[PDB]
Amino acid sequence: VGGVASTSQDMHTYAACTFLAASMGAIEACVMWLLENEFIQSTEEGKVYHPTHLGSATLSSSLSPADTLDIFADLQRAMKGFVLENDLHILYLVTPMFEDWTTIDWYRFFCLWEKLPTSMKRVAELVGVEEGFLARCVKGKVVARTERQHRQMAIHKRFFTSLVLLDLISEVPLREINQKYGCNRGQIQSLQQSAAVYAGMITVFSNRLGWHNMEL
Amino acid sequence: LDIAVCTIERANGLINRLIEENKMDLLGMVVVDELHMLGDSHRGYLLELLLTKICYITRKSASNAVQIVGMSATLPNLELVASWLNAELYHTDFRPVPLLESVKVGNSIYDSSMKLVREFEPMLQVKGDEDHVVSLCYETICDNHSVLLFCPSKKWCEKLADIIAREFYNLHHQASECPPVILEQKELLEVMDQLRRLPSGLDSVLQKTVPWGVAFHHAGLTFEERDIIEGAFRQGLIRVLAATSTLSSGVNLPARRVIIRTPIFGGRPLDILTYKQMVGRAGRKGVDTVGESILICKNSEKSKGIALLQGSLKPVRSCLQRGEEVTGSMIRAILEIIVGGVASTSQDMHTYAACTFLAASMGAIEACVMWLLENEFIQSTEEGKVYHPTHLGSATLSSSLSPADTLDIFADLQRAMKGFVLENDLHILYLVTPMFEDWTTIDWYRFFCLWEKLPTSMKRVAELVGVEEGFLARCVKGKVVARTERQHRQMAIHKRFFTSLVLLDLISEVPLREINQKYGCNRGQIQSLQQSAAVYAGMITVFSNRLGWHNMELLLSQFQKRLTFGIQRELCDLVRVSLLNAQRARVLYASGFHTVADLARANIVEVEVILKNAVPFKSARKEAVEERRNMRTIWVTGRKGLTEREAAALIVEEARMILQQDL
Amino acid sequence: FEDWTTIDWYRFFCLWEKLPTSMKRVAELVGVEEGFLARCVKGKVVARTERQHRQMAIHKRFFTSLVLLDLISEVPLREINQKYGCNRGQIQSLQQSAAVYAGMITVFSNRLGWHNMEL
Ligand SMILES: [K+]
Ligand SMILES: [Mg+2]
Repeated sequence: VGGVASTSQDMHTYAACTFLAASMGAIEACVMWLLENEFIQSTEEGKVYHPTHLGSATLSSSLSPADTLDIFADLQRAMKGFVLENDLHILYLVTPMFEDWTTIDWYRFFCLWEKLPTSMKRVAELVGVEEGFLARCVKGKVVARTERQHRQMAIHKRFFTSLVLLDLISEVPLREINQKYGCNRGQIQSLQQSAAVYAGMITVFSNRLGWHNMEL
Repeated sequence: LDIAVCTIERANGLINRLIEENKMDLLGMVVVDELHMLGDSHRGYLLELLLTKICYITRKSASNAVQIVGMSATLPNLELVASWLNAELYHTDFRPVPLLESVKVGNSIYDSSMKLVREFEPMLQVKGDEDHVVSLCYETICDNHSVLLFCPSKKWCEKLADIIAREFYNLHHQASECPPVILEQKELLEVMDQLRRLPSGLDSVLQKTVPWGVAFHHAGLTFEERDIIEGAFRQGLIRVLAATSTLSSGVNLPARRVIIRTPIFGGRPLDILTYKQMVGRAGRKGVDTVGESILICKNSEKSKGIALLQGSLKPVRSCLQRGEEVTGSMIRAILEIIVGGVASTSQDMHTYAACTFLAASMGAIEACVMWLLENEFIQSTEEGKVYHPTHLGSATLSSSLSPADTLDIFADLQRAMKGFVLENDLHILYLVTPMFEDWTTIDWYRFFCLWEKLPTSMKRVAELVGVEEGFLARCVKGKVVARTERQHRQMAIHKRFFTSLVLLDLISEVPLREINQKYGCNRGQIQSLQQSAAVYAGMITVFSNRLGWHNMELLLSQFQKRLTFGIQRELCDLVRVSLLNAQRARVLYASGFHTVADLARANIVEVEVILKNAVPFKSARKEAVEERRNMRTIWVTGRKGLTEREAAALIVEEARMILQQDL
Repeated sequence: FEDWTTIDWYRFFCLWEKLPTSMKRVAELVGVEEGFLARCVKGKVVARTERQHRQMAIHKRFFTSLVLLDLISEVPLREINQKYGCNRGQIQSLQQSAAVYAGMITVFSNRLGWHNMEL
């Protein structure tokens, strides 16, 4: 995408420069992966590889290609039905969930769930949050998550996090947020610096794809 | 400024601007043209609220204060208006050129008292309908004069302009060209070329007629085409102009002879005010000895024609009237004074009631106040009984929206924010698509055809709004409008979604000709629609800003400018230049000039060349003529004729002047 | 749970456009994205190595339900063959599979107390 390796000969030239080759195929497999997921193009001057819009967007956003796939689908999903009455749904799109920032108390979570206003419950449903799963978290500490489609866990963790970010930009004291959710001030501050960076990435990603309304 | 020129809607808002800022002291006087619109109009009622507000404010200070200069045609209750405004009165019947109102039945021409004033006999007979219409026009032209011919429908005007122009070709010579060789060969050519270099192009019928000093004029044409024809006729380039009732109320445009084709306009008998506006354009001050007016009739419509010649104008109504105890105009008038903060208590309300035009002719007010209370527009505090504005109140006033309309808008917006589509601009356009008046007669079968071909992203928006496919089918099969029931606002929804599609292509820079053929509406109706939606879009944006709806405001704030010029986001910067419209902005964008900054460093002769490329020609276009180096083929506003070179040089000069003011 | 035919995706996309609104609502409600149908015709990329790419089964399932719809609508076996591009052998094998599966889901709904769904 950067334009310093275009042809197929340049790829293996790069393979010589790696730390992996200093210790003394797979490269060709990665190129095909980029082809299968529309990240890169192949033209008929035999066999020259070029970047797509999805490619050029991913590079400028500093996003991982593995993560970009789920993000690209999720954004398209949000643009089909979007809630604008609060900032919660927007925050969800910029709420990072690639690492655990705290140990979430699920019973407390379910308690905040019932007390949650209707405008924010609509956002929860629109995302993937099922009340049945929250109950199955409190009753039994079954994480499961061995199955890949159990990215269902990340969703509830992500919605929990967006609530925290909502109070944070609502200028709620660090002490209230600690007592309300049950996380220390260290975990909160580490989270906001992570979400601030991620929010910039998703904004750039939306700008390079021409999604003006979403970028705005 | 010193003098601000406004329309009625815009003036009333500006007044409201002055109330919120207490800068009412800046205003020295108000001049009202066409004072007879105080009576009854779509917006004529705003003239009273405007004047009444001034009369209420000037009373609260009770040496010079605020002077009012009003003028109109002869009204029966004109003395009532002067007394209401505490104004001195003056009336006259003076007219520099005597008007000879007459009516023709067959060959005979009578005056208002049915006494014969001329037995008309056609100099050269031609075939057709011919109530001597062509012969009458010919007689006027031969005396080196001009004639206005008024016709009911837009289609008769074109048909008549065609017959007359066609016969003018045969008769002069006694048996789509260049204009004949006189002193004006250059200016007739300049007019057709100016028409050619327009977003509309050169009309097919005009290409035939204009070479022979003949043209038509109606609302079907764009505002730029009509500005050209009116100027051509006013200069004498066009000798015959077949127009509609649109021109009669339009700009000042006189002629020697005025002909009215029939007393039946739109299938109904002709209004008296319209008649006086048509026959009033007969007689050019300083040119003609007399002005002649001819109303062509049959024996059946003979009695109805005389009624117009002897008829007089109806008395001016208040437009604030009570069956119903409540009325729209009153609710709005009360909202402006309470929210604006010039009527707070209950005593002030009835003080205002004294200042109205309604009370000048010699309860309901209290009913309107309660209405504002019931719908959360206004507050009542326990210093007994003082009324205050709410957020919904203050928002409605700043948006210049009608309180009756604000209720449905407020609910609809809250509905959109619960589930909103962002992948296209259609859903946003729907929120700023105006539907308070019909802008065209929609062909439903065509609509259903575009419905099937409609992409999935836009069908989702249709469902999300209220558009049911069953109702579209029940429109094509049977022309049942129903709409007697109030919940049949269901009709407006499908009409509104149809309109938003048109606005979508419009800001997608789709040619006016494609949009006409695709939907089946003329370029006149489209242009009138976009200027309506541009204004409405600004209102909804302000309404969203005053309610704190930032996310919604953020999305809307880009469509007012785009609806105005009919452009995409990229051209928003170029169109700041006065001379740059949608087409010129695109070709300059596609040639490397994206911004004003890029346009100020620009070489003039290069801009000139790029402009030459945006023009529409009949042959698949786009002699060494060193005579066109001076042809003024570019039209402006308050215009001197501009050549393609001067226009290019003005654009670069203007671009430079703007860039410096930005730093 | 098994493939009953080799689906021609270009034909599928053609039936998609011609599909009435009542059945497009059902498609969206299930998981059928028009973008994925286009990415099937342009490139024969099955992917499906990733587990969340059960997305493939969904479009295959909706294609199959259309066939079953015409089948219980008493549409001739010959029309269905020409319309979708599958032989009469694959159709008949499919209906005997769906008849059995339909009974299972009915029993499953009855034992869970889901009366409205069972009905
Ligand atoms: K302009
Ligand atoms: Mg006047």
